[PDB]
Amino acid sequence: EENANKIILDEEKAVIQCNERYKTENDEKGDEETVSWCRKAAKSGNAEAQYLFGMLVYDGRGVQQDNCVAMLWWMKAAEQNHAKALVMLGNLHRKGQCIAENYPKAIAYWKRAAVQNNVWAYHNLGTAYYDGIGVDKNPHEAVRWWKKAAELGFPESQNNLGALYNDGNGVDRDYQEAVFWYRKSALQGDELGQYNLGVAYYYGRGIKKDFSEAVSWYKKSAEQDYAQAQHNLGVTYYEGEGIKKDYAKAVYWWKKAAEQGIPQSQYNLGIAYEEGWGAEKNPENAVFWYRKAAEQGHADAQNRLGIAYRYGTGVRKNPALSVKWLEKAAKQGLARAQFNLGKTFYIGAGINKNTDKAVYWFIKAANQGFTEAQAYIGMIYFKGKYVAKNEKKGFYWLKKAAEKDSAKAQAFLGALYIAGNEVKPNIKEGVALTKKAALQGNYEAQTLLGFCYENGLEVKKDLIAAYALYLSASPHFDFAEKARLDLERKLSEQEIAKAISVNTAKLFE
Amino acid sequence: ENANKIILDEEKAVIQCNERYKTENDEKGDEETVSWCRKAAKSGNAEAQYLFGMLVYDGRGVQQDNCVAMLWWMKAAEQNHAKALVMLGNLHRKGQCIAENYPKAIAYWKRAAVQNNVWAYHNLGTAYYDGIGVDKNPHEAVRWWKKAAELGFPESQNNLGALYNDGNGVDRDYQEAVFWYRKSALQGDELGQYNLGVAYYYGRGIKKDFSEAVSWYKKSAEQDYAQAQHNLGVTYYEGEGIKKDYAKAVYWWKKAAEQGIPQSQYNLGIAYEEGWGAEKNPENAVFWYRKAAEQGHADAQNRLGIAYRYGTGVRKNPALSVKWLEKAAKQGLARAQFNLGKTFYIGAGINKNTDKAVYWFIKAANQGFTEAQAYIGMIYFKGKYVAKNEKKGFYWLKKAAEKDSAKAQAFLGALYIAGNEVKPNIKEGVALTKKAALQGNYEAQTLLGFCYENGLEVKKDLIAAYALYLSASPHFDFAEKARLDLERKLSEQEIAKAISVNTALF
Repeated sequence: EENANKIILDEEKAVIQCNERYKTENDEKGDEETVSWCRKAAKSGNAEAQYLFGMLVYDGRGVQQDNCVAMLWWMKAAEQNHAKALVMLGNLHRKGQCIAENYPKAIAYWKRAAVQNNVWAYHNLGTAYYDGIGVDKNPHEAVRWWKKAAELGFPESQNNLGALYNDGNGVDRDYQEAVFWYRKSALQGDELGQYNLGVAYYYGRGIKKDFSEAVSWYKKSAEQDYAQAQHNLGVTYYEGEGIKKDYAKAVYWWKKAAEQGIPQSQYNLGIAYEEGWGAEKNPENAVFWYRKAAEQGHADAQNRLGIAYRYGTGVRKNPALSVKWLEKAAKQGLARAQFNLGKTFYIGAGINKNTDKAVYWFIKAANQGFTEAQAYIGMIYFKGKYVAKNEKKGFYWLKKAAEKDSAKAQAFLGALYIAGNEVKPNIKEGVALTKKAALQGNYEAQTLLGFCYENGLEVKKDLIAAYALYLSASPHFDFAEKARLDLERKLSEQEIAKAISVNTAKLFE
Repeated sequence: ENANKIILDEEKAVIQCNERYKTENDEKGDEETVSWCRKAAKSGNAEAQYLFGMLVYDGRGVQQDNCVAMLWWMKAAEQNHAKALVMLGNLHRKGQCIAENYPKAIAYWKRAAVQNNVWAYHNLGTAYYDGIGVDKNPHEAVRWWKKAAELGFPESQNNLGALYNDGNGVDRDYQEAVFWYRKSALQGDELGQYNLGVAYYYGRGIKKDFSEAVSWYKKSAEQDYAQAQHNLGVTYYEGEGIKKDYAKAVYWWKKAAEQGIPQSQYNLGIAYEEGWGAEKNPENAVFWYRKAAEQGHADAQNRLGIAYRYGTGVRKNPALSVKWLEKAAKQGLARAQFNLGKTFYIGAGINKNTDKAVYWFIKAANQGFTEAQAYIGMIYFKGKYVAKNEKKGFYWLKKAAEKDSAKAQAFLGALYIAGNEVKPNIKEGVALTKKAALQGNYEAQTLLGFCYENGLEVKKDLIAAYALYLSASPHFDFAEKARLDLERKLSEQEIAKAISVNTALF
């Protein structure tokens, strides 16, 4: 109190203690002593200790949290031109803490710290000019400030420059400039810089495409628990891009990415369960992750969830919920959901049949090139029952679907060519289309091919081959069963014995 | 064999073909007209060869065939039949029977033009205006179209009228347009009757006269011309040249909307929403709004955007609201630029975007939209989302108040009364506070009540403080707490006296 050297020793001691105890990963008991020493050192006038003691009070570390007490000591340090304290005052005005919200004063504090070459001041001013925070938005001015912090190595400013030159939202897109700053961020261990550098290698933006290098940076970022890097690393394993294909490592990383809420990771993880790719087959686990992604707007997940309600796989069968999820994806423009919703209305299973909505959605999906939608809309146009009859449009869509090996379109085009009734006879191409559809398991085509062998249509008449084909399709097509019983009346026991034992493989060649 | 029988058979066939061609018969008399015209065409009659060729071309009483028609038009053309030459030119122009051949088409029309045929004149005019077989030349098109117009051809009179009305290829001359359009309108042509009414409605090339405009609009609309149906509806809607009749306006706008006139569809939608000329129907208004919006109508796009914001006539959807408001803001509609700016500024349903909000406010304010001038003035003054500029902020805040904006007057008066962020000017501030309080602004009525409760500038009338806070209590939370606080210190006599005083305290 009165001894001058005692005063010198006490304050110099409190400053040494505050700086040393602040750096320690301390417990709740050691944090109270840290506050005790920094209080004495802040009271003595040491600017750095006033900044540290204000930080403790702001974070509630070892002392009751108080935004206004923190501002008091940051003000005393700022009065000594403490650069970090000045940044902290700007944040309080920017966030409206203790004092009222005041963006112009936040900018003024940050600019005062920028005179001292503080990288937080540089960064926050770059953010302010990019988002229009108390200043007119000027992305080029944002780059000026962000470059100042980036050249001093601040990774957050480097990632902002990398993203800006990557999107082109404010300045011209420059992939190579983006790679420059993203690499500098990655070389310092920043997960967001490492992820974006891997994206650069993966797509070849600003650098030569290299999957092996993308895996290298994806993995360093994924091991820091960055969700989007865990997803892309899972994709490189699934596709075998830059690394050996490993469905288990894909599911390993998709699980961590799905847990953090990445919708594509959840959808991919659901496929892994439904199919058994990299995980044990499980319908409930698949629907669990499909729902997680469908609730975020993932169209493919909404469609898979809508199908799971249609047949009750992994969940209770619910035609009402199936239409709700199929429609959300169909309205998003997913062609395969537009077809499934159209087929649901066209068949009328679990809900009322509605051919107007069926034709409406079949046309939407056919126009996007969905093969099975083109087969349905081709026969609707050709029949002309629920729509005006149009043979040109019918054959247009039927041939387009048959071009992509549509088993349904092939079987019907073959039936038309073989009958030669509603169209000109084209038996040779008709039997060929019939054989192609029969190989894909279509038993209507098998019955039609058996009809050709029974009556010598293009093929040489062979009742043995006809019975064998009718027998194969008998459990699935009612005409095949009736045609098999009729042939059984006309064939001898020896012929029945050969026909039953016939391998029908040669009949489809 | 018999010479007198041959002459009498030819003359009877010629007479029959001419008389049976004028008559509009059915399938019974049609297949009998071709029999008499074939007999007269086989005899060598040039006119009957042309008529029989037309019968085969149209397929009236015989099988339709382009080549058989050309056949008899050639026999007629060898006799220099005018119309038959025009028909031979059209076949080569269109590529019927023979291959497409623009030069031969021009050559046939020019041969028919030598004999002063209006169709040859008109088609040669169209040929020079479209560049069909000849180099494009509007002046040469006017030459041919005039020759057919001097002979009374309506379609040539309309083309000249439209050219001189639009100044496309010649100097725009509204008088010259009216000159040709009148010749067309007097013959009963629906297009000439419409444009003559347009001239009377706007005073272009003729003295403005709404009663004549209605007269010609009605004659063109009765022939189902869609654009005349719209303008005739406007005259009924505005009472210009005829007694105002909203129901008669909606009547013609329905016919014009079904034909696809965007403005008719828009006006019809307003009728269904507001109830002028029809019973109110919210869903039917949105139907016609969308119909006009799809065709690029700016006001319809803005109307459909507002309807999508508040769900008025359709399911509420902020995403689609931003789409339709944006398409109208792109077209420079100042009202939609403000609505899109306010949508981005509030962030209700979509993401708040102050950058786009400021961008559209500046754009709408430069067109004189006072509401946008008020929003941008408070933005340049607050200095939160832009750099603070009080000089620019007061420039827009005054213009809004100088044109009676309740938004600006309530805030600009709040600054003058407080005297905190600006020098105290409370005398003029109370005057601005009264004006905005007149127009339902519960905020200005609240700040004016603040001057009465605390005795700020105005004579301290605490009873009037309850009367001003009363109207705003169920609407503004502060005025509700301001009317609740004054209620704790007022007696029942002063409560009953305050809830009845005429606030128009202004």
